[PDB]
Amino acid sequence: SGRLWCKAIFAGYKRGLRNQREHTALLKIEGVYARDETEFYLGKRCAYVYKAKNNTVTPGGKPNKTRVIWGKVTRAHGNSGMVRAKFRSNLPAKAIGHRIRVMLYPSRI
Amino acid sequence: QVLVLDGRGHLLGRLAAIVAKQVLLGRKVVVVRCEGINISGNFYRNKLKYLAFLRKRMNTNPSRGPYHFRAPSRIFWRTVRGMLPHKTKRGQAALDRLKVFDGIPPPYDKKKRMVVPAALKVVRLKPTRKFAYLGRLAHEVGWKYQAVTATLEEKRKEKAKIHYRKKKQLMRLRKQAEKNVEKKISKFTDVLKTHGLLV
Amino acid sequence: MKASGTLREYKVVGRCLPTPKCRTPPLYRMRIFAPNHVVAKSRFWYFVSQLKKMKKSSGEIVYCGQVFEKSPLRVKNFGIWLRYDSRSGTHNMYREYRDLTTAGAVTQCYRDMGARHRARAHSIQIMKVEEIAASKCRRPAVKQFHDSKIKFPLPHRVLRRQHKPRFTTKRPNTFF
Amino acid sequence: VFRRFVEVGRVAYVSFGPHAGKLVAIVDVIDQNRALVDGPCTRVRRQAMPFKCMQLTDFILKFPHSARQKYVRKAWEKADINTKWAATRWAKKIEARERKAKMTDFDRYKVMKAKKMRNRIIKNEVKKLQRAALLKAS
Amino acid sequence: MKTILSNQTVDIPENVDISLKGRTVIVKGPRGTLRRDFNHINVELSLLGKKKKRLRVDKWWGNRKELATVRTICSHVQNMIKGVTLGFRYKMRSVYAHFPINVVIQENGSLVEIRNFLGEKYIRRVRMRPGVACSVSQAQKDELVLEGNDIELVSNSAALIQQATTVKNKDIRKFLDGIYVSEKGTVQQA
RNA sequence: CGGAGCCUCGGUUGGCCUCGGAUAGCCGGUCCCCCGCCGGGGUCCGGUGCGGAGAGCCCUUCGUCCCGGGAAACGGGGCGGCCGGAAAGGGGGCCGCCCUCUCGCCCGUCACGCACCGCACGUUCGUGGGGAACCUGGCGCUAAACCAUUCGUAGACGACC
RNA sequence: UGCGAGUGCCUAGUGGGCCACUUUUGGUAAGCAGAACUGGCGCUGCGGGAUGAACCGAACGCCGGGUUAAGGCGCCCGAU
Ligand SMILES: [Mg+2]
Ligand SMILES: [Mg+2]
Ligand SMILES: [Mg+2]
Ligand SMILES: [Mg+2]
Ligand SMILES: [Mg+2]
Ligand SMILES: [Mg+2]
Ligand SMILES: [Mg+2]
Ligand SMILES: [Mg+2]
Ligand SMILES: [Mg+2]
Repeated sequence: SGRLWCKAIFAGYKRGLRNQREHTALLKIEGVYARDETEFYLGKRCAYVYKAKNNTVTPGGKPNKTRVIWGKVTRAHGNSGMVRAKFRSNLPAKAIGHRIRVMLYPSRI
Repeated sequence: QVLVLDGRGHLLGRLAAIVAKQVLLGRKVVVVRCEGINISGNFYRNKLKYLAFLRKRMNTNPSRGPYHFRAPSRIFWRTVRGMLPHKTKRGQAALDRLKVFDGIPPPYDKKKRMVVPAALKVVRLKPTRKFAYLGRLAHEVGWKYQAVTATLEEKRKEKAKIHYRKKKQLMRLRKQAEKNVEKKISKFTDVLKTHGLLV
Repeated sequence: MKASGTLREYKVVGRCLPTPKCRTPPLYRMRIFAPNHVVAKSRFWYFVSQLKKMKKSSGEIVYCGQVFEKSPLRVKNFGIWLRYDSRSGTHNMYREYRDLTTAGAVTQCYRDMGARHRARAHSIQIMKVEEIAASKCRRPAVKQFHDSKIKFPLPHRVLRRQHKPRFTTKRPNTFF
Repeated sequence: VFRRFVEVGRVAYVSFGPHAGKLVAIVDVIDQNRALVDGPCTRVRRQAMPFKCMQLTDFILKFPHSARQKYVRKAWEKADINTKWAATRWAKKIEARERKAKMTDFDRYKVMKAKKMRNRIIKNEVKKLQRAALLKAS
Repeated sequence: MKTILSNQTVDIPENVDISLKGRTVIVKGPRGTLRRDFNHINVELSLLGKKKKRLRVDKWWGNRKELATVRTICSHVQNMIKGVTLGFRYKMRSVYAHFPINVVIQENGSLVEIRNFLGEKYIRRVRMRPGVACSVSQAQKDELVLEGNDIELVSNSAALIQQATTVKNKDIRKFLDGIYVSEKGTVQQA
């Protein structure tokens, strides 16, 4: 009846100063701001949910406008709770600073 | 979802540093009352700096050259613009989702204004160091609305004081209320206390 | 030498190799403050080469061991005689410090000299360090702590941890 | 005006670091920003601590500036600091925060269901008081 | 080096009283009352002794340049007390060689008209800072007398008129005309 | 002002409705006291690593069905009037209304529901913005601008009077 | 200590060089002219020095994961 995922922001790609690696995304999960605090989310899978023009099939429902790219948190990134993620398709650059769902169910509690 | 910041007592660049990254990350930031932003260093230094910036001008056609905005809100906005990548469309979107005001307009005078201690003068400056006020600097470099903003701000202050006194009377009534009805609510105060919600 | 981290006190002993001229040369010991025993032995060879007619190849280290302080829980005043190379000429200097350990006092001296004269641990040449009785100290910055009923408040407590509640709604308090 | 001073014998709460959340007693002052400290009755060895990791409390127990852990301890138990600290409101809200962080799913459900009715009763009787103010104004 | 403590006290005479509102000092005595704010100097002000005998200013952990400011506060408070219990009187002499300097006082002692200075014809106005009264002396040939409660305002106004009567583009070593502060004292000479 | 749908653009997945400020000091009451149009000051009482705490507060939604306790009764919900706003104007409070419920909230009793057979974009803001039409109704409205012509306070041509 | 060596034919291009640490001649000096040793650029991309032939690191088949060099970690811009 309510939300079941954590909110994250797609901050950018894994990059040096002048080189971009599009196969690894950077997520900023809201609330966590520490390396020792970001351990809980390792291995959790994440979704990028967007809407397009024409209908697509929907598992367990009728076709609608929504589509998803599925990925997974790989490991932490820096001292400020930034995490790295790998999506099965590299994220489009129009998703910078947009909401990414981090699910709970790949759980190890 | 809208982050409303108060500008009084902050340091210009050190606050713009926070705001720029926050806006790049998609938040809608509204910085309010920018005439109270402070800058480290004494006033004569700061106005010489701004006058050198004023002298910066395109020799062939000044109307094409750098634009020297005089309002304090516009000075802060241009600082954030310099910290953002404004030549790209992502930076332009960030600029669009940032908004800055002088004084406190009616859209936001009825909202709780936050504060950023990381960019706060009392925290980041030794007490013996001198500083300056952005409102005074803007007025002395050309701003034409220091007095009107002052009168509107004081009006807002009496209205806010009326509201605050009403709030205080209401909450004193509430505390009188709870110490009136503690006997009937005693079965819940203990279950709050045992989990640390009270006291 | 690089004054990495907290220094340590090392007793280093050494002597020339036995030659047909003399069956056994005299032993020489020295107090050396260094991050570890490798640099301690390096500094021993440096100093003993400076003083006597000895070299790494013609001598040998006999015992290199850390020296622990005999009272690490009582505060002491240390007087330090040293020698450093400025941009123009070299100078002898006497300094006062106040802490628990001799190695701590020496590393504090290194930090102080770097901060105040821009001298560097390779230019600084420590020669003497002695624990000084409280009545023989000469510098006011350490003598003013020789008050049995010492008393002072903490006037202006600057806020730290200013990024954990990054966007707070309270103006921080500085008086406690 | 200041009320809390750093002299020999004052006890102080340790906010961050290894020995965080424990009381200590100032034994001596080394320099401008470091003190020789020892908490004998609270599992803290005698050592040096910066003043910026300590925050003073309004308790003073009296002993000489170079006394041993034996005498610091005897002062501690005869001044029974361990009970006065728990009686103070400072430690009460410390343990309140600790309990609130300790809550689980079920007991936070209980808290929600309890404060729901508590707030209902308070709000109703406040409305009653407001209309009482209106009627006596009339 | 940082000095642990630097303190200094000032005694308070009995007829006058002092009240402290933070770092603002309010002093009330027979001649009136006056207030000074010290929120720019960052010290500790205590008002100790029952029947309010001593004011103690002290600073903790200060270096040279602002442990030098401790005695400045004591001197200001002493000048303040002296003003409120005795008042300040600045006696100024008008000196000239050939042209008599004409001084006329108006607005009840708050404005000074200077005429015929060095034989000029431009009439020089000076307006006296509030709470300071200028009077023409008696039993003296060319003297102004300045009456006030605050040494700051009295001396500032005296300097105003002194540097208003100034000689330009000539040898001031020989053109020794103008009005200069001859003596600085009190109203009630106790 | 008063219905079903269609196409297109997307983002989002509970709200915080506000003192002013100081920082070598603050906050909250009280008024015994003093002034002013309830406000300011004085005394006193309490908090201050802030608990009248943004480390915070509010709302918290599986639904229905019987009966009991607690809480409510002055309450819930739905029509006429009074005020509340200008810096970029308040879907708020109050007074009556014809009506209806002992239902809403907390503990219990009672059973019931597509129990879709381990599996993903689920759960909103949202009658969202925009564009076309099908529409049943009511209240109303039947304008200008430009060209052509004329003018010369204007003018290369446009423009302008 | 390390390593498989010896040997014969035919042979293209080249025969304008330039730079840097230490040595060094002329010259007041030069992004000047002339030498010695070693390494580079020319013939060479890549990380850092904002920008750059020769500077610091490191030399290159097409890729996934991990870790580093020099240089860095307020925002632009990855990292206190
Ligand atoms: Mg002349
Ligand atoms: Mg949706
Ligand atoms: Mg050459
Ligand atoms: Mg070539
Ligand atoms: Mg080659
Ligand atoms: Mg190369
Ligand atoms: Mg450069
Ligand atoms: Mg790789
Ligand atoms: Mg950089």
